[PDB]
Amino acid sequence: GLLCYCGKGHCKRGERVRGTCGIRFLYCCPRR
Repeated sequence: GLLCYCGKGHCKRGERVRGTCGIRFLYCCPRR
């Protein structure tokens, strides 16, 4: 989608990582 959210373990294709925001959670901002 087009909304940032904390990815578990790692973000998936389409999402851009922007740091971390939780235990084993990283900031993911998808553009699709």
